[PDB]
Amino acid sequence: GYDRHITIFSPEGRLYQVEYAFKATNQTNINSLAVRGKDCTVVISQKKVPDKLLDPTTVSYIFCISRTIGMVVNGPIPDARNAALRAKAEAAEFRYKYGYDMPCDVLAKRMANLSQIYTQRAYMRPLGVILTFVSVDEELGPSIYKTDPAGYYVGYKATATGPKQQEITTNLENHFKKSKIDHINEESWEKVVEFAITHMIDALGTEFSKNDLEVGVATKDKFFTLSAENIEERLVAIAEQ
Amino acid sequence: TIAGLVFQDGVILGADTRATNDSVVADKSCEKIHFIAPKIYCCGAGVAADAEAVTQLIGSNIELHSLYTSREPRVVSALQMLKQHLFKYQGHIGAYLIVAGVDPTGSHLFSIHAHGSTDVGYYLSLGSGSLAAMAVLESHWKQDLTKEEAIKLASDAIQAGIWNDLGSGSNVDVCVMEIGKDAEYLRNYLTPNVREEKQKSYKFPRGTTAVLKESIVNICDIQEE
Amino acid sequence: SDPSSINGGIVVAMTGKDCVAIACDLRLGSQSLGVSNKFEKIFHYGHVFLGITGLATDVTTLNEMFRYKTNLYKLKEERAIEPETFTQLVSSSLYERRFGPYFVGPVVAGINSKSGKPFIAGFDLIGCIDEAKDFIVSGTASDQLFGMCESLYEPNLEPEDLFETISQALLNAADRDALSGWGAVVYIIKKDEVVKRYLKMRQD
Amino acid sequence: NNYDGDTVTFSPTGRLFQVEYALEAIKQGSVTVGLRSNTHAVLVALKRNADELSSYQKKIIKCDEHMGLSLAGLAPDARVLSNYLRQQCNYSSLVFNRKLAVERAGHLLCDKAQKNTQSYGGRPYGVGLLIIGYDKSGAHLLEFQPSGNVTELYGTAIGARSQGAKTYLERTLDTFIKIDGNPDELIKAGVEAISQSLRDESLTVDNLSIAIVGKDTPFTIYDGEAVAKYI
Amino acid sequence: GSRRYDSRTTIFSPEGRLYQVEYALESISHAGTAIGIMASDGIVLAAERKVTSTLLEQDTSTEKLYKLNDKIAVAVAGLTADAEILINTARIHAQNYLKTYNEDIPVEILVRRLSDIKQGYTQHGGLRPFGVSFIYAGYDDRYGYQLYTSNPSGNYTGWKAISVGANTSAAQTLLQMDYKDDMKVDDAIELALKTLSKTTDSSALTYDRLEFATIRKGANDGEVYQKIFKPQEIKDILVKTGIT
Amino acid sequence: MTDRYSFSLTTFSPSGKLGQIDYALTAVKQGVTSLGIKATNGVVIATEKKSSSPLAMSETLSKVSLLTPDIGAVYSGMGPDYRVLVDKSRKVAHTSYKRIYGEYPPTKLLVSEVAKIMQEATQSGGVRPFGVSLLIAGHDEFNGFSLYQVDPSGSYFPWKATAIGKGSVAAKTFLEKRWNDELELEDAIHIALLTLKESVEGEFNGDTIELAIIGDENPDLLGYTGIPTDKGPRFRKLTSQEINDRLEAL
Amino acid sequence: TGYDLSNSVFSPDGRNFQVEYAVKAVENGTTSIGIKCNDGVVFAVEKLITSKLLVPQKNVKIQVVDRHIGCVYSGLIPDGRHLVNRGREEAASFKKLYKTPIPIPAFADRLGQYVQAHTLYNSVRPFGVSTIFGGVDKNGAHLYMLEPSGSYWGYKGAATGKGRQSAKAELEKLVDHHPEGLSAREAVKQAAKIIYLAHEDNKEKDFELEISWCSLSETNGLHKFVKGDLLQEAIDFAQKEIN
Amino acid sequence: TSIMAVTFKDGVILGADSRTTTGAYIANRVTDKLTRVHDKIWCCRSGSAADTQAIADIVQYHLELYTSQYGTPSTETAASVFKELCYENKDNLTAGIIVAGYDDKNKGEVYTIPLGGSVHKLPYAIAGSGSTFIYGYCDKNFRENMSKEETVDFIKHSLSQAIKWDGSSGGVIRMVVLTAAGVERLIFYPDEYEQL
Ligand SMILES: *C(=O)[C@H]1NC[C@@](C)(O)[C@](O)([C@H](CC2CCCCC2)NC(=O)[C@H](Cc2ccc(OC)cc2)NC(=O)[C@H](CCO)NC(=O)CN2CCOCC2)O[C@@H]1C
Ligand SMILES: [Cl-]
Ligand SMILES: [Cl-]
Ligand SMILES: [Mg+2]
Ligand SMILES: [Mg+2]
Ligand SMILES: [Mg+2]
Ligand SMILES: [Mg+2]
Repeated sequence: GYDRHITIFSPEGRLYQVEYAFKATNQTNINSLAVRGKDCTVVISQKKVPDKLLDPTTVSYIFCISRTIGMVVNGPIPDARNAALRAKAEAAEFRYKYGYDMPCDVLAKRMANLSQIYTQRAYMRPLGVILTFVSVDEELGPSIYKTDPAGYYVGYKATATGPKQQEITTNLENHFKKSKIDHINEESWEKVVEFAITHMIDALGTEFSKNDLEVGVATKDKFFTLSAENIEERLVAIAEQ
Repeated sequence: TIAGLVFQDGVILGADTRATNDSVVADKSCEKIHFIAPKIYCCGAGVAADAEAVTQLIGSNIELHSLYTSREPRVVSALQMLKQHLFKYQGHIGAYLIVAGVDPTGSHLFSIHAHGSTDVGYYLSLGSGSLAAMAVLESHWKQDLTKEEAIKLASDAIQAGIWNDLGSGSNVDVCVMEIGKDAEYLRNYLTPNVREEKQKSYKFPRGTTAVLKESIVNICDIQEE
Repeated sequence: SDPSSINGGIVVAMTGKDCVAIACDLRLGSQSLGVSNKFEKIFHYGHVFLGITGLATDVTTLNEMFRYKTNLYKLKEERAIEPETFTQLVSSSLYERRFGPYFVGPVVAGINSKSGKPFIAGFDLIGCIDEAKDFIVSGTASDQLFGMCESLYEPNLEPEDLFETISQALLNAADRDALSGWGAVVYIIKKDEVVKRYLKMRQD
Repeated sequence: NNYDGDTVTFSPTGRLFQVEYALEAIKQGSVTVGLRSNTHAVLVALKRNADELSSYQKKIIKCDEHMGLSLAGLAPDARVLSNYLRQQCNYSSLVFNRKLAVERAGHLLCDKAQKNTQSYGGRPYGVGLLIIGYDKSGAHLLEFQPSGNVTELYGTAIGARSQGAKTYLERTLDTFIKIDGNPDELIKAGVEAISQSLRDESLTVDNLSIAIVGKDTPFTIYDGEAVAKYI
Repeated sequence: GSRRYDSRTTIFSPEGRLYQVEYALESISHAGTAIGIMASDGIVLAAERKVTSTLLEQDTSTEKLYKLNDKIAVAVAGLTADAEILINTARIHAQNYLKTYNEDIPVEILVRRLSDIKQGYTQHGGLRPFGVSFIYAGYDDRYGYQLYTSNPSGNYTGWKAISVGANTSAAQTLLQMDYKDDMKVDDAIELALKTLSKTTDSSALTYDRLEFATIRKGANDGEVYQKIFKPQEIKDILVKTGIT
Repeated sequence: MTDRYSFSLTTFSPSGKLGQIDYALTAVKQGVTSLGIKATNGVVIATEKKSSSPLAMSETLSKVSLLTPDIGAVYSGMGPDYRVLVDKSRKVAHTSYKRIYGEYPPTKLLVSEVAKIMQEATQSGGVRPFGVSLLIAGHDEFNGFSLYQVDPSGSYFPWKATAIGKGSVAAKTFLEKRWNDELELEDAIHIALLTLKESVEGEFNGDTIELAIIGDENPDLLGYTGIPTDKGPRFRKLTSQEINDRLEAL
Repeated sequence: TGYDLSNSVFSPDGRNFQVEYAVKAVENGTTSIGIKCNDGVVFAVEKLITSKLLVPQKNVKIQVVDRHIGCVYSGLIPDGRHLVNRGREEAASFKKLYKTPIPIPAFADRLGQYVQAHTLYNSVRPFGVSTIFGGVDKNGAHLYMLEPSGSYWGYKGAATGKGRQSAKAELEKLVDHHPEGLSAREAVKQAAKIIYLAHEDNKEKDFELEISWCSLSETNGLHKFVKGDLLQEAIDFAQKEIN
Repeated sequence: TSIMAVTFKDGVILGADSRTTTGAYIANRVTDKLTRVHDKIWCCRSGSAADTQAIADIVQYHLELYTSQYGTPSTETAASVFKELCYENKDNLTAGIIVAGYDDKNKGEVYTIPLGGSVHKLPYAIAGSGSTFIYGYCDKNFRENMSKEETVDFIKHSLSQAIKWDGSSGGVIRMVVLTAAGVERLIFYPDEYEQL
């Protein structure tokens, strides 16, 4: 069964190495959630520090790709970091060649074209990661574009990745059935972060301390991550209402 | 003689229609305002093939890029790609270019030199007629020109070129790129140089020319049974 | 030393009413020495005519190059190339040698077999297209051809009138050039007919 | 088993069998011994012949005027690595006008072996080396194994029945380390050592190869009648 | 390394056969039959289309009969995409010969070069051979009218009449029975159709199932004409011979 | 990169089958239904937008792609394989044609270049075939309207109408009943929409259906005036609304 | 099965078995540790004395990158020398262009990306080492550890090789009993203790203690080996604690 | 061209005239010669316009990729990349670049990269054809730890003398102020500076 060792077709028409790469995605046992405001895009991800020897400040699956673009990974860190460096390089090269900031959705297409090549080139193994790219695009506005080992990408109103994605997915699908709109109707990112955390607590049925969470916010003309203290500020606000 | 200037809600390009070989006129009706994208145009001066080839190359790539990114192409993109390509060839592609257009960022006007230098401006002229044109533009350009004003000033800048510069002549081509409108290309916008009726007809009495031999040429594929 | 004036030669192309004409001299020399009085500069691929003046080794090379490309074109497209399309192929092909050019002055003539529209063009040695409505000139007596054409020419000449005009353009321009003449050829081209005439000119 | 087809494959216990089989060619190779004092370093080598018509395989190569090795295993591999060391000694001289440190020779050999143990197509080197040298920090003896592992020792032995000599040196450590400014007594101590690794055959005149280097001694090889003194 | 996954497309069997050539020949055995017949005054190419559908656009369709220049055509049997790669090579090689010598390439020189490309893929490179067999129909002024065949091995031979694809055994017996040397194009047309009409695995042989072509020195004033028959003309020659 | 895979990964098996082409054609079958119908005065290509999540914005994923102003593509099989074939197909229309002749390639020749790209993925070292069948509809001055099918092998065929993927056997029978040589483009969009309802389980509206045409020239879509010979793209993606209008009269 | 015969192949679980096997080569190695102190980092390592014939203090294991970075590793020693060689190229090239000495995070990813590249292809073998490294940059002290997968995180303390479980247990106590931080001269002593303690797992052969350190106050933020009086003071402290 | 940068108490100020010339013809009279390679690292350009644009572009690319990976690069690091390009392509470049930027650690810093592709860290720097006329003036009048208003005056006076005597300089005097406060662009027209 060498049709199961490299990226050639099984008799069924399947690429098993692509399928097994999707399963590496979940190895970290971390759940990620992205939602859009009017003005912003918020990505939350679980942060587990099991070892008391680890420097918790160095444990992250959220990457600042460019000034505009943030990227959360669901997968093992080495494949995550491989993809981060590449996206960063491709983003800076785009700006040099074409005289404008690489849009979130074009980066995602570029990174998904690279992924597709690893599913047709036998010498290259697919990355075991799902890349969630977020910006406030100067044309399309708040944006979420996700990439997988198959070389598939699509735009999202909101999305979730990880072991317990389906629970988070149906929670958000239920909310967008009530509001009937494409985004969280909220002026301040501070209240779209609060929303995202609140709907992750409901869906996963778990509470969160400042250290159990990792947040990314994309406003117009910058992407940034929240410190532990900034999250705590958010947690307080959810509790007091 | 090529020029461009900005007005209230857009940018305009002007060019003469003369091509020279040493001191003779090779062409009296050539188009110096080249298409890059639907709403991005490029005036060409310098080596004619070089200006024609570099605008077609970048215009081809801008189309592939527009398709790839599913976006209207930007002027700063055409600017960067022309300028990086001219720079690579160290002047040997002897193209002098005025780039203008509308994109989602607004309206833009840039000049590009053969060695790969770019300039930003509200009014620009290039080529042998550029000093004639720049004198008119420096006399009459103000902020918030209307379109009727803009087209008058641009066409006056090219006329300065036509009359006063031997390198420039024949007709005025113009291209208007207003925000939220279709760019309009106005080839032979002015025709101020129509050859006067000849004194005589030089049409010869038939048989005037001595002919040694005749023959039919076979241009069809396969004469068949 | 100047490649464009070692061998000599001229080509002139004119449009008429539902016709085009292309004509050339027959001289090939090594400067002052005349060598061949049979060197034709007008070639055709299907119904598209190409005259070429300049360095004779490039005249021959480019003909062999455009027979090759137009043959393949026809085998894939399943149709003869048209004058508009062939003109672009010539320009492409000249500009691809930008920094090592062929030393030629090409001239395309023909009628679009679909539209029936007469078409001529000329080129600099690096592919800049001049698409004239009236006439194109090329070669060592180009100045002399410009003068003759710009005076003699008038639009919408019948086939047998345009023959007389174009012949008189070439013959009188060749006679004021040391490196052109020695005989000449004129192609009268109609949509489904093509006459070729050898002109009796002075042999100096 | 299924993990011995090439040098790019790890075994389930974290082993490189291709390397371990290269290591094995060393054990099948004829014994050689190295040892040093503060003043001199000595190679003694038991050379092997095919039969009684044949010559004895040379086991000692000179690398520069202050450094050379003895080989056990594939000779052609020893040639490649000795050629490489010759060039590294030679580069140091020509560019920096500087005698290559024996510890730096060790590191260069360790990194050349290692490339063959991680990259497909290539094979490990099938040979072990004992490098001796005198440099700016006195007397040195290295042991090279083709895994890449290189070790600075007072004394060692490699090849068939090398465990004999190595135990002798392990006992004599306090005695032979003090043999300063007496090359003949240091060579004796090595000849005696290599004897512990003999069975049936005994040291003859065209059997025994010795090399020495030290304070005022260039690297020089004694064969044939030049080693009779020591039998 | 990657050695584990190499099929080794360019080795001998213990019997001294090239597996991949043989299995390609097996593939080509299942392809629609193509027949070539050479006469004194011309050459016939007939071929059977494999994919019958009522909704296939037939008049713009080419799977079997291609043109290499004005004097040389091929009929394909095998993977059409593989044949199209080789066809484009052959087209260029004839036009490099024309640019070098100022003469149309002799038929044999073109066929040897294609056949040399095919040979290449069987002896070096480790790629799969081209799953294609060609009948070559051509004219030149040295040998006149010529048929040749090539196959994945790179072997080529010349024939008075030949078949490739399905049922060549049956096809070759029927040709050998009815073919005579003093034969003419009109007869060779009738022989070619009759032979497909017998060997075909289809219930009946119809215009929508065929590609058909001729090479005649029966052009005006002793020239050479390649005629790729349009579907209507095939349906006419099917009535004329008496098969429909 | 130490790409040692210089040998074919597609080889003949003893039966004469090319395994990887067959398995790619199996991936095509499992793919959502797409179809093309050629009218006298245009061509229609149509597919279902099978949305992987209701949180996905299916507008951002186009299954129907413009290749040139006058040529359009749709597929059944692996989307990402289609996407890179679209990128390659657009570029080759420029590099091997537009930069030479100053016009866009005719439909057959652009098809021919895509075919070639896929034939290479079937024979080159260290690659699997493309897991897609394309339908390519175009216009060109001298051939008129055309519809082409391209298979993982490199093989292409001209069709009056066809379907590929999931229910293509049923869809192809449906079309064989309904097709004639006197269809107008509006008659072809009607038959396209009918045919595609048979293979669709769920919602059937303008938001779950992607339909495009090769029709008349759209000078209004051009973006610029003053060039009499550029008369505008013949390729047009129908809008969510335009589809729903035709579904009321269905 | 067969999933483990080729590097870069995913098993149906989503695992790369060759990388997991590389880890067994690492677990086989001698014990190495790192300790993050107030202003710097300390690296210690167990060196097994196979034979009396090994010259003391002469087979040095801890390798310096640039002037400010210390690297120690457990497992296949030549794999660790191959990585550091690459490290030295990365830090040179970075200094050449950007002038400043490479920051410890920048350096950590440079190794990270290289080790991860040796899991992407069947034509290469994964690295057979875990690497503990760190130094002092403009933002302060930094300690990292880099597994055969290319995985790496910041640590308060790190440990790998055969004595890792023992070391980690002892490192956690230090973290828990010194929240305000550990001084450089304190960490050196603790490093000696933790290597000795973790020498019960490798107890058959006797060993040689090797310590290095970078400290803003004690070495001017440069990497130095701990030699002479300071080394013996640490060895004596450790010898007193095991008794 | 006339260009300078001056360190003062609060940060640094970049100054330049606006004249671009093709011989004696003024090709552009409102040129912006102050170019951003990062938020608070700017350079002054002199030499071949093509050459220095191509260089500043590559440097902006490099510092943007730097920021993605390692965060905010020091002014020194921007100087080092300019130098690397200038020095290694010295046989094909006519570029004379002044680099000036603000950190909170280092505060205001000026580096000059003359035609050698050498690097020099200076309290102030003058360059361009117009700089020869104001060595005397600037050496006499420069002090360390000037206020913002003093440093605007020093540059306005200095570039004013440079413009008066250099035919290749002229137009408006553009400045860029670089402090913890951020990034303030200034412009001074002829009718102000000429009459100084
Ligand atoms: C306004 O200022 C106009 N002034 C007129 C003119 C002619 O200078 C020009 O720049 C015009 C640019 C246009 C012409 C129409 C097509 C688009 C470009 N240029 C020419 O007409 C150009 C002259 C020229 C020759 C040579 C050099 O560098 C040495 C610069 C300019 N003519 C050509 O290039 C002719 C065209 C033949 O029909 N051919 C040649 O010069 C052939 N040689 C080219 C150089 O290399 C050797 C071969 O328009 C501006 C805007
Ligand atoms: Cl891409
Ligand atoms: Cl500038
Ligand atoms: Mg692969
Ligand atoms: Mg004459
Ligand atoms: Mg004469
Ligand atoms: Mg001045």
